[PDB]
Amino acid sequence: EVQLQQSGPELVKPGASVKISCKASGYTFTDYYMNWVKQSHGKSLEWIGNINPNNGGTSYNQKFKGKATLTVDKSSTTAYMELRSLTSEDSAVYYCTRSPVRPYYFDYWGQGTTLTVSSAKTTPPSVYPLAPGCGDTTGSSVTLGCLVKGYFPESVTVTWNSGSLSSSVHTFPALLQSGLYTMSSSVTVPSSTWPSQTVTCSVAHPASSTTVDKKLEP
Amino acid sequence: DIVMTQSHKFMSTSVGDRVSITCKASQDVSTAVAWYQQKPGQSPKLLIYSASYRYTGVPDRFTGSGSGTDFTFTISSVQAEDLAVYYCQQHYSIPRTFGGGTKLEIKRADAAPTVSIFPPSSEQLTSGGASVVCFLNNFYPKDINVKWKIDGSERQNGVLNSWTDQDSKDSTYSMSSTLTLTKDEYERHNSYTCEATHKTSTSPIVKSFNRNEC
Amino acid sequence: GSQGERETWGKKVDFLLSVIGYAVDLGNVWRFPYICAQNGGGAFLLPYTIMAIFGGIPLFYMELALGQYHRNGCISIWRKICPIFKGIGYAICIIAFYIASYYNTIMAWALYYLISSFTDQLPWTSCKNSWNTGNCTNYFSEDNITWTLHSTSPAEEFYTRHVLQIHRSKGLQDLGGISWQLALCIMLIFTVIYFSIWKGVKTSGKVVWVTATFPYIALSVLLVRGATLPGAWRGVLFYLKPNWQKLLETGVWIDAAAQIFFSLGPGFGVLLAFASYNKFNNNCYQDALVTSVVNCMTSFVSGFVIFTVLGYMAEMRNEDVSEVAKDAGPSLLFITYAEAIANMPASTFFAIIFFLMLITLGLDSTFAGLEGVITAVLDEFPHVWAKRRERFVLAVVITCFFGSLVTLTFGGAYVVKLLEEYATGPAVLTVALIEAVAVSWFYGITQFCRDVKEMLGFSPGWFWRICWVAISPLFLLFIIASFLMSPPQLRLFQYNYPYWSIILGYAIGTSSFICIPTYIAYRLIITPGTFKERIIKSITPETP
Ligand SMILES: Ic1ccc([C@@H]2CCNC[C@H]2COc2ccc3c(c2)OCO3)cc1
Repeated sequence: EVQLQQSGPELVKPGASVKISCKASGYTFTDYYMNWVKQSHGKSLEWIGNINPNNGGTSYNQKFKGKATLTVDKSSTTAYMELRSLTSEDSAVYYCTRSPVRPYYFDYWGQGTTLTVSSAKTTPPSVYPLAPGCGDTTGSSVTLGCLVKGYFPESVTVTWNSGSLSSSVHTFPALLQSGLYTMSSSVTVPSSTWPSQTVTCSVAHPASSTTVDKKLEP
Repeated sequence: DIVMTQSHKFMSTSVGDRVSITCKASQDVSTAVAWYQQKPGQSPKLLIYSASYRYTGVPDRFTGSGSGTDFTFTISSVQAEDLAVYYCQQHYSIPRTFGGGTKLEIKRADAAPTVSIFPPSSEQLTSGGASVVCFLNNFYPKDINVKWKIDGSERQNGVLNSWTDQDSKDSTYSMSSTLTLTKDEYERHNSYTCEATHKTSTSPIVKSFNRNEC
Repeated sequence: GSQGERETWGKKVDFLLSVIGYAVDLGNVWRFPYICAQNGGGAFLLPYTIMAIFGGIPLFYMELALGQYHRNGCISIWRKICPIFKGIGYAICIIAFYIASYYNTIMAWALYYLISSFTDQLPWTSCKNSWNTGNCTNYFSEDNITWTLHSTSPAEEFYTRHVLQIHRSKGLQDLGGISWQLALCIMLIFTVIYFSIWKGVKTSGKVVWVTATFPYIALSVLLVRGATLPGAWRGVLFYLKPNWQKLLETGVWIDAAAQIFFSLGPGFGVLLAFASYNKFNNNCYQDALVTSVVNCMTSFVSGFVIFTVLGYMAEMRNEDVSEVAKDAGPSLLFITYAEAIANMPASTFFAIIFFLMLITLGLDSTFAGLEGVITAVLDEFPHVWAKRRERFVLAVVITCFFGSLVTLTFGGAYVVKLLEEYATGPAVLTVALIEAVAVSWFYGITQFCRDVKEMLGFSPGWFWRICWVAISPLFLLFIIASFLMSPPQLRLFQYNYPYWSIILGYAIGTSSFICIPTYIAYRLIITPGTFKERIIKSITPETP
């Protein structure tokens, strides 16, 4: 149906510029205002501005005037937002959301765009299999894990066997220290399919465009 | 401009209880308030527009009320998947502003933390590092003590506690206590032990393993 | 012998309500409330009065005093003051023409609405008409509606595709042809001014009894009506909320000065003509004073008349009245206000008195507008003219119809703006400056204080003296410089005017101005002597 596919995460050095796209689909693109909402980590939603796709009618917020520049293209039904003078405060998630003209609600949003403004080098993650020992008592279920150590920025994805299954996967948030992140993942799966079948965790780092897959071994 | 104030940053409720989040605006708004539901890790989802009207695709358990400045979002039958952070937003005056955000935490019965200790893998011992892990899964509430024991002594340097958010299925928190050490220090000690003190029981749960090729 | 002394007015109240009739118009109704609520709200009253006291009032009273004292036209009075500036009298004659091309077409719209308002079900309520598109979405229809960028309201559809038919023109480039309905409306207008001007000051002065008093009645009905509407305090809040920070902007003062000037309209020759037909013994200080204070307060209450209905309209919609009051111009009254009064009981009544009120507002002002020019030409070419008044009056009226034929087109509205912004404002400001400087500096403000001292019996205060010598020509100079420095890009109905419009505008702004430096060249070029000799005999008026 109505889909707003935004662009991927961006790691940009402070002081530079960055442009974010927003592919709209599933409705008459010229029939709705295209908005941009900023969401800082742990903060509330912040309205950046809107744009009329017909003529590029940008209506900004006084707080973002000269900070963001909204553009639009009808030939591909895609709205863009460009940001200059990047600081640590801009390291936030940005959404592009559709809205009618009245009443002005935000019915459909995008998945978000993680922006990290830091001069820290893109560090690839170290994937180490967190496997149970060989002396443990195998009960009705075994808990497994995979450790992701030392990466930047927070763009990372830990999957388990192409997403099948994952009805008991506990993913622990990443922690930042000395400019590098570190997280861990776990999965509770019964003992009647291990170690008979194959269980493998896949760690993907989009900012460094790397993907290391490690299989758990007791 | 308009200042939307949500005085209560957190609200505790249970599955099936009647919950209601408040929203205070700067001036008179008539009936121009929209309520959004942002689930952890998802985009904000529109639920209510113009104070009381529900948006399409929203279950009957979500309602809205209020007329003037103060507005209220009501859920009659809270489900495990209704766990989210709710925002209120005005839609009359330029610019459009939002509320501070009210996280709805679900209250349930106590649950015993399942503690599992993990020895450093061979790929990490190969790299020259060794991290002993201690997972604490499915417990309630969030308040829980985690104590480390390298060889019986409470280890405190290099310990990181990571609490996940509440669950959307059984409403059970889960945390990870990580004890990261070097390889040289790992091959000079054997049986690692991590214990957890929770309110479910007075005696902390003690877990141990051996370094000598398990 | 023969004519000799000029005629005299029929009563004091006729000329009081007559100059009030010139002063009060459409702009008083909607222009001032918009510019007021936009520039700092109620705080705008603080500079507006200053720009009144220091700027509008002195020019108003000076013009009026000269008019009643010298009893001459706009062209013949310069013969007896500063002959080289006689071209001023000509310039106004051209300026007025440009104004009469668009000012009455607006009254034609209000007239087309008025005759279209006699039906039990008003046309701009439903969408099942012969002019509505598929975008037309209206009320008494399913609730929950969520407006679209392409959607359009039945009032906007009616004003756009019917009374204007502006969708049938692409802009200034292609605007033809002519809408015969507005031609018949404006023809009826030129008729109703024809039977109110053709005889002279007696008929204008008698029609003014109705054309200047009824707007207060209609504004009173819509005032007490708009006040009883639910949630009307929003428009009043947005209308009078003080935002003193906007007063720090050097623009706002400029807006206030331009507003009070173009709402008192001194130095246009209309006050000269209206003042000429009065008693020499008759006081005029109180006259000018009260008349202005009426135009200003009338604007102040008109603000409520508009923003109460706009407040109710912002309550039925969703507030922040500024959004429902974004567009200033013909759309604030013909669309928003009409659509607002459509949802009220006995809507035929309020509609009839509203658009009838619009025509009633324009009528008196255009009476006076023509009155000044007619007096000027009759006094400048006597005996060669005055053979009949209906001849010259008929000529100028049919001339105004042919002048409005460019405005009766589909894109006529476009032209209306081009003529409303570019042509009148700079030139009128200029001629007011040159006129004020010529009466205060050339003729000498001392001899002027002697003329008023012979007029009212007492010399005008040192306040009026310093206002005429310095404060008033600086008041006009301010708006002149600020205008020339930042001419405005203008847009109407989702259509930005071409870059070259200003060029066209400047032509229409200067094609009327060419007469005064060329007349100074004609005077100084026609009488031989030396440059110092001929300009000294050309700056001093007739001795006998
Ligand atoms: I530039 C300019 C613009 C407006 C004004 C006056 C200001 C307030 N009072 C009415 C108005 C009178 O303006 C006219 C109206 C109709 C007319 C007319 C002149 O000439 C014949 O028909 C003065 C100068």
